[PDB]
Amino acid sequence: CRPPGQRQSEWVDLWEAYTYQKVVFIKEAITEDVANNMIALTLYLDSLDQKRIYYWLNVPGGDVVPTLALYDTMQYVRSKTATVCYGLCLGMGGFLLTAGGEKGYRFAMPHSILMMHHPSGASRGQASEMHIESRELVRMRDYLSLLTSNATGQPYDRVIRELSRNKWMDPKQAIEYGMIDKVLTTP
Amino acid sequence: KKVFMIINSFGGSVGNGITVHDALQFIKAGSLTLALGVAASAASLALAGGTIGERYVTEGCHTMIHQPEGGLNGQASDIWIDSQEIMKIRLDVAEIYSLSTYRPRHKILRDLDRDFYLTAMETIYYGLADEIA
Amino acid sequence: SKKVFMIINSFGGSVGNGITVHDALQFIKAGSLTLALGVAASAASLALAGGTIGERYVTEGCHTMIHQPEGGLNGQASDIWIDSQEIMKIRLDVAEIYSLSTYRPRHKILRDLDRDFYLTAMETIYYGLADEIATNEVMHSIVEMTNQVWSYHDSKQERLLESRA
Amino acid sequence: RKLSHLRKKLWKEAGPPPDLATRLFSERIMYLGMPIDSSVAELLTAQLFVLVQEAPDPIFFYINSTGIAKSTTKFGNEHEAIAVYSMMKGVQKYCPIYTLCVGNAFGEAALLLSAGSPGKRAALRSSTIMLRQPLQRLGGMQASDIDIYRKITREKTATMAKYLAACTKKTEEQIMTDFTRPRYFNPYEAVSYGLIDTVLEPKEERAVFKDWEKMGSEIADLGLWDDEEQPLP
Amino acid sequence: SAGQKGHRYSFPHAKISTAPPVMNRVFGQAVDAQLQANELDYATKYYAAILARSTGKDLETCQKQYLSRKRYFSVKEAYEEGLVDKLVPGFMLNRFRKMQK
Amino acid sequence: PNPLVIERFQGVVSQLFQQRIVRLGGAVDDDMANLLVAQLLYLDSVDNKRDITMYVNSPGGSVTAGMAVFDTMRHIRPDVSTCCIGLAASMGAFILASGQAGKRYSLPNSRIMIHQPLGGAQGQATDIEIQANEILHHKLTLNGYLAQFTGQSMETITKDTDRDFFMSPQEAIEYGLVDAIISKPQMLQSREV
Amino acid sequence: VSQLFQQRIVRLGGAVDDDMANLLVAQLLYLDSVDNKRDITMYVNSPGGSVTAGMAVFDTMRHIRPDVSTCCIGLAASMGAFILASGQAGKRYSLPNSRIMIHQPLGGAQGQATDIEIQANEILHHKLTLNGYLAQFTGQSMETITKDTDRDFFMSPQEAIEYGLVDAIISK
Amino acid sequence: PFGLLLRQRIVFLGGEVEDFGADAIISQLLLLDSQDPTKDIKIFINSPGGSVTAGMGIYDAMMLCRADVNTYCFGLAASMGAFLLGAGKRGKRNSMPNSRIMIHQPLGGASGQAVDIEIQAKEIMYHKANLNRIMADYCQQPLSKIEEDTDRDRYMSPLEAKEYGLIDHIIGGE
Amino acid sequence: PFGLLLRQRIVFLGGEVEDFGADAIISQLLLLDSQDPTKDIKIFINSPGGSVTAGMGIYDAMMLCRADVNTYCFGLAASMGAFLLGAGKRGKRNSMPNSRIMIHQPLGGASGQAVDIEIQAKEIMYHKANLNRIMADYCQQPLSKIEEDTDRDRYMSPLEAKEYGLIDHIIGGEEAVFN
Repeated sequence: CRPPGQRQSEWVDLWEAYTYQKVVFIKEAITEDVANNMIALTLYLDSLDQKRIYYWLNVPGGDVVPTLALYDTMQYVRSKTATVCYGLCLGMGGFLLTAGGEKGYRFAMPHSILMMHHPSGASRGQASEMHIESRELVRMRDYLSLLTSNATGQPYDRVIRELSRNKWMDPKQAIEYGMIDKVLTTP
Repeated sequence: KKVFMIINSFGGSVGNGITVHDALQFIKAGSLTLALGVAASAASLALAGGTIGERYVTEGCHTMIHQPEGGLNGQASDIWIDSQEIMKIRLDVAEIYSLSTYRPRHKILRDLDRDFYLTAMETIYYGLADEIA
Repeated sequence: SKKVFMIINSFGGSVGNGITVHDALQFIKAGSLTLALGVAASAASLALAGGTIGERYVTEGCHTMIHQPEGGLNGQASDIWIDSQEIMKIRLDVAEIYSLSTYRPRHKILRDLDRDFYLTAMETIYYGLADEIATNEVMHSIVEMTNQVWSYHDSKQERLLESRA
Repeated sequence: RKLSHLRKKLWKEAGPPPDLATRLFSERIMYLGMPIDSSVAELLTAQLFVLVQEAPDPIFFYINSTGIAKSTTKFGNEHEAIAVYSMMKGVQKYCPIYTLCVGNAFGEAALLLSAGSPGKRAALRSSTIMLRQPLQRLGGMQASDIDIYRKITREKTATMAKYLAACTKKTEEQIMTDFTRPRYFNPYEAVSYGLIDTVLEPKEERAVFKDWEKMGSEIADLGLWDDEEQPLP
Repeated sequence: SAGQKGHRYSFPHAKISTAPPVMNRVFGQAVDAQLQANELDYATKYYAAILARSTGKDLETCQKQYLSRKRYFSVKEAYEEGLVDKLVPGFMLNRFRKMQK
Repeated sequence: PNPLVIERFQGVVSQLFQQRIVRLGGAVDDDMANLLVAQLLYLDSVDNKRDITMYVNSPGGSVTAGMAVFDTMRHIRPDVSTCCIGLAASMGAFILASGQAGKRYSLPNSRIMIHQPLGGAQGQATDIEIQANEILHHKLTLNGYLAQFTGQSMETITKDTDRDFFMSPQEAIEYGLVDAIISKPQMLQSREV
Repeated sequence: VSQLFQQRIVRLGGAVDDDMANLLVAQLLYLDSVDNKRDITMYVNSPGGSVTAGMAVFDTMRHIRPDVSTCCIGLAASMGAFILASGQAGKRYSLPNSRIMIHQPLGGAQGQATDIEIQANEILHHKLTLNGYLAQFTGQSMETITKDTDRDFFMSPQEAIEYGLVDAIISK
Repeated sequence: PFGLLLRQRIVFLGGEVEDFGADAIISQLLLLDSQDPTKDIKIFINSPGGSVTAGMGIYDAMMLCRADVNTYCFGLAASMGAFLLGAGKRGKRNSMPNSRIMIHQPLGGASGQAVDIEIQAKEIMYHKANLNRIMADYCQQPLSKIEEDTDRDRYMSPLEAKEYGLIDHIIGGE
Repeated sequence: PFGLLLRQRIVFLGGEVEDFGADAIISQLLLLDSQDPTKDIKIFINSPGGSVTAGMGIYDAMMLCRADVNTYCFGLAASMGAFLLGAGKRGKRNSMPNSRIMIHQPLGGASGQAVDIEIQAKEIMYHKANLNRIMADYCQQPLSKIEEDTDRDRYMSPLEAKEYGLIDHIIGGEEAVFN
């Protein structure tokens, strides 16, 4: 998916060409690097003007802190946000799918595969260090569960019990569960 | 005006084949899909994703069809959950093949079981392709 | 004008390279303002000492380091001796530089080289590696100096962009 | 003079360029979003010199940094943060620098969070501002280094305390007593301490209360030895 | 050394050194090593020729002084032997400039 | 890691073996379990009445090797009394619970951990069906035997062992795994008024 | 080693570690259990070692009953040299061509300012203790010994005779 | 040489405590309990510590022995050799005058996610509570300063630790 | 088979000489001396070098032995085996007709602060002087010539060495000495 596609007058790269139209393709699992690039892109796109930012996600997973940073940047910008799911949204990608446009602007392709699970993490040290890290990670689970529950409309206690293991969904299950809002078809 | 997809892919993850199949169906003007040499599973899905009536295979080309693969790791219940999704993937791939070949879905599931090879003419007859170059 | 600006924040580097950058700063006929930020190990300290006297600034939280080079030898007995002579002559070279940049006795400078010696901003002025502590008002003056020196090129660029636009 | 020529640079030079870094530098936005290191410090100094030279117009500084590195990976030095901080303090009298914390700001970046022009210094309500335990995960020295090492680490730790009191208007004794364990503030606690001037609440809030999880059942009967059920929420 | 006479520059703390040529490890009979010795002796006589033309000395002398063992030259020792001729033009030290100010 | 220190250890192990004390150390795997089964079968052969004692100190191990050891324990004539020293995690716990009813002891500060089997599965989709079904069968068998031993219901064990369940030995007496704690009386320190 | 061991010979060979120190300590304790009077001799050939293991060996040597005569063969370097210097007075021998080195302790540290400062002052503690013991063993003052241990001090066996580390040479 | 001491009832707890070494020591202590329920068992300690699981197992074995258990410290007893050094009988804990004793709080391993990390943090809080309790029991010290000193790794000379309470005698009085 | 030869007062020093190898040989020579003081020892040297420290340890052991210690080089004796072979009793050093004898200086290095570099250069220079001084005494050749020769990388046949003063007899009667 490299070839620069022609723009208004010149040859510009495919992903830069997309962002010229506010479209932000996220295609890699969210590591520090991709998250920083997408946070920067979101901030600059909101800088140009305020129309709307569509995020097309193919995320197969990712790390928790960078994903929450990207979420907070999406919420901070003036322009609204819509998230479409081309391919699949797993874990923190399935959390980003519930990060933009609560009012009926989450779409998914018909065979997109959706998955949510409680955020992972790992850290060791002293005893007290493990206390501090464990308390922080429990705070993180609770925050992401509050966000998931207020995004989908499911009870907080239900979400806690559901996401402890992996949770997989077809787009029909995702509409019925409240994860997304519409499924893209030929139109 | 019609996406003309030349296919020559010895392999790939089946989920990516599904994703490319969905991307193909997304655009409304038809898609031509010409396979050269080989079209394995992730590309066999792409080949079956072209416009019925406009999917071509070459005399030398061979089509691979197989069930998805996966590695799992974790507790017993994690393994159970992950097995359930791989089964969902295999069922979806059988459904896509059924839509393109108009053949019993259970029969297509039986044929997916192990690695399945089709010559160009068997690709035509099965239904993944329509004509020979 | 054309007085070079070196911005120095470097925790290491071979001593010979610091000597090279020092001499390079030396043969430039106009001035040379060297500003050290945060740190300057042996190589970067030699770079800092090489600025024009009156324009070697060091920031309050900057820590320079006088020490002798760290080496390693591999070869025959004559190779060991000749290469240790390399390293000792390099130590005397650095002592010469630090005297002709600080006015300290070369004996004391050689002792400071013997055991790695860190210096903070005030003491770095005291020995003679830098002239002024770069406090906030000094830093303001430095960015003003950059403003004035860059503004000639800026005006050239102004007129060119006026033509093109 | 130079306002119309920032305009002209936009017209001819700074509109076409593809790199997101170039577009951001055109928008006077400096995104510190990576363990701050030597390369990062030199880049930020170059950007900030050129941004001064463009105009006395303001600068936006977004900070999503995990300190000089993560505690599970090799650290750098504390001198990169001091270099960037001194550059920012020198710049500020001639150019406003809004400093905004998206995500996280651990330790060193916290200084870079607090070094924005007073009254223009903000963090998102969902951020964390960590004054973490001091410091240096580099452990590759010997005993022949001990005589220098103390006179470095204090030399670094105390330097930070000073700079932090020049950003929070506090007593360095408090900052020294607070270093001893990583103390990470909420945005409101940060404004109380002085690290930031405002807190950026979102336009809309999503997360609600979860206190409906509390049980509230009666105290256990004195004649009911509870079993060993160790549950999870 | 092979620059123009009168126009070879150095920084006042440049380190110059001349060593015999060195081959890299190859395997074989006594004949292969003899061939390498012949090649290395062509190289040594080549360098000795250039150094004789540059430093203005006897050819075998230049072979003995420089190429016979790995020897180091400061800038002054190198100038003494004709290796270099001058410092770079305009080289003026900092405190020297200060005291001429 | 020292072959000579390993030789000291095997000397101590053999001197123990002469006292019908068998050792379950380290992760349960094929070879250690075959050795342990050979030891149990021989100690069965020598005498059909004297009790065997099985010291247990393991952070885990495969389920099939552990079940080989478990069936060998339950097949032989002598009553095998299991005793946990250090930690019995997830197959040391199962072996410790499986010891002769009434003779499952543990030291006061030991640690007993139970959780559902860990494992893996790779291959095509149908092979993953097979392997997931087998892991689930291991979980069902372990939970059934734990419910049978500990005196609880299969539901309680299924829900406790779902994640890593850690227990002190007094806690395991109350729960059901261990049957006594081996400690000697300690002089009662007298405090003030 | 056993062939030497029955000869009441304890070999401190190679750079010391905790495993080597454990082996030395076990040998010394067993040999003291066998015979509390008849002497133990101990060949020293080591370029260094951890300070704690050397301290363990030195204390085990000190408090057992037989005198542990130390004979240097080859080399003794700054931690094997301290052990060599700690043999029973009048019974610290050297071979005529062996070399003796003394130099300061070594070791790294990592952690917070507090933890690595603690490692720093424990290294200072090692340095103080070693200098005090060396002053006890040679007869030179704290100042000369501290200067000597400060920088790599290579010495010949004879110099060590008049500098107190050794008692005699085996030219006999 | 070790076996020739194992007939004189001496156990070397040298080197880092790990699963194999601790298992060996537990086995030796079972054996020595078997041989004579009365004669003294001496344990020599030289270690930067190790696992708290294995160390607690050794502690349990030491307090299972119906015989007396002496502990001697050679050089380094750190964070689990200190714990097992103080575990000898009251009145029979010794160290070399130049031995270093350092007290510390346990450390844990890593498997999984936030629920699993919860599980492990509960483990290690329990372990820290238990170590503090037992250590403040045989040192005859309040839990306050044991919690205070364990959390800061500080090496201690034998006279200093003897004033603390870990050891009863120093071999030489030095 | 080495047990029978050790009973016959024959000690083998073969292969690279190292610290532990030295300690073993030192012990064998001390045992052979303390058992029997009047019967000669034979040490066979086939060694491509060694450590100067370990080599001087073995040399001290050889010079302590009351029982005259002959040496019999076979194959190689390279720069540290050759010194030990030259340290047998005068008149009782032997070599095979086609052994190769090498005399040469040691290597070395240093690193970090060049204080240790100068100390290592001083120690390598000590090794040079020490070895050469005793080599000159037993070769019965001027110390200047020995210092010059110990520099030059070169093998020699036992005929050349027998002329040079190192060895004293060639086992084979110089009938199989090939160049």
